[PDB]
Amino acid sequence: LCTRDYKITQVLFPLLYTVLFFVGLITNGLAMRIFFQIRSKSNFIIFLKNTVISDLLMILTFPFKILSDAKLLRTFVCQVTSVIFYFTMYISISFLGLITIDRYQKTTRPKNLLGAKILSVVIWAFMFLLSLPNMILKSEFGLVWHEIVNYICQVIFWINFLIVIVCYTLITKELYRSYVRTADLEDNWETLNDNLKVIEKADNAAQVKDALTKMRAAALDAQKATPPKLEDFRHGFDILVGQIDDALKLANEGKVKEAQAAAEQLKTTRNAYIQKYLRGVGKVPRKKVNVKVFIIIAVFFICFVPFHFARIPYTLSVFDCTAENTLFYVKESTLWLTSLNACLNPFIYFFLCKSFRNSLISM
Ligand SMILES: CCCCOC(=O)N1CCN(C(=O)[C@H](CP(=O)(O)O)NC(=O)c2cc(N3CC[C@H](OC)C3)nc(-c3ccccc3)n2)CC1
Ligand SMILES: CC(C)CCC[C@@H](C)[C@H]1CC[C@H]2[C@@H]3CC=C4C[C@@H](O)CC[C@]4(C)[C@H]3CC[C@]12C
Repeated sequence: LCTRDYKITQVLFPLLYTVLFFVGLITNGLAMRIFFQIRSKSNFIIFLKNTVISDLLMILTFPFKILSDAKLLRTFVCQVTSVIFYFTMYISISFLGLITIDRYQKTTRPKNLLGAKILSVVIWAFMFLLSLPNMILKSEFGLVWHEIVNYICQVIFWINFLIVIVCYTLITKELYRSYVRTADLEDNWETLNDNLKVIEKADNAAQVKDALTKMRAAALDAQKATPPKLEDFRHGFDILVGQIDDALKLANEGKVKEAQAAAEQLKTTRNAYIQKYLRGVGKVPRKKVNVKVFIIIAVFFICFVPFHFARIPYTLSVFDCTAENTLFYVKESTLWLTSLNACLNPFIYFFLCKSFRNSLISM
């Protein structure tokens, strides 16, 4: 009824999948060799470990899709392996949500290794006995069971998608907050030093009065942003603000030359000592690695987001062959992106697991 370019149907796609199959077998190959030469000492390494599996279960369905699509009984093994694939994909999606959570929790931190394995087994089993009826199969109980599983699967995606949205939203708000705090504090000090130069090269009392005002404000801002350390990180600020206040008085009284020299006293060795110490106390770096953590949301968005997003228009809202062909391609390519996950998961192991990257540095 409807015809498409076999250059794309029987060639491009089978090759695209062939790429994925190899690229995916090698990376997940040496991955599994690394992962069972690492003791499972946390939630994370454990969820990662399950990912290696569901990835190899994914790769091992590619050939049957490759040979079928390139036109090489022959049709029932297609229904089974595709079930195994769909099983595989929603497992990947489930663990990715857990990995998200697990990673999000370690970014709100300066009983497990046993419940983690159990939750894993729940994941698999609940997918398996949801994948069983589809490959168990006239009897029209099953083609309404398709609307059952298809429904479950939408919920599985959307819940884990929400998880991802929330966790990365909380991680983004925190990393932003952390950035602005440090950016401002650096600003504070930079203003202090900048308005001293202004003072140094100033004529009137108005120039001195203004720069000192900015300095006073910046200093007090710095002090606010720098609570004392639990171990003279409060008395120091009193000295610096003191000098600034003194210089301000001199500048208000009219004596600009004295003002400038009172200002200059921040350049004494002791005052600069104090400054360097107060600058020191201020910087306390402890933020989650940027392009390292976001890899997950990335992989999730590349692989799983499109297949589900693209469905909602033309699942919730035609005879012509271009529209039915547009749909074929959209579905088929999004499903390719889905499969790409088995190749993008090794990246998560690399960019986020210390021990993994070590074996990978070696073997
Ligand atoms: C726990 C795991 C258990 C194992 O899982 C399974 O066994 N699953 C059964 C198959 N299932 C699907 O998700 C099926 C795949 P298939 O149809 O069987 O190949 N997709 C659809 O049923 C479907 C329908 C649809 N429409 C409904 C009419 C409308 O006509 C206008 C089109 N559109 C799209 C769509 C997709 C991507 C992009 C654009 C559109 N998909 C996944 C879960
Ligand atoms: C389908 C409708 C009713 C919305 C339901 C969404 C549920 C399933 C999602 C949305 C936001 C999610 C939460 C987002 C963040 C956290 C904090 C983390 O420390 C543990 C998981 C937890 C608590 C998630 C659990 C699942 C959650 C509550």
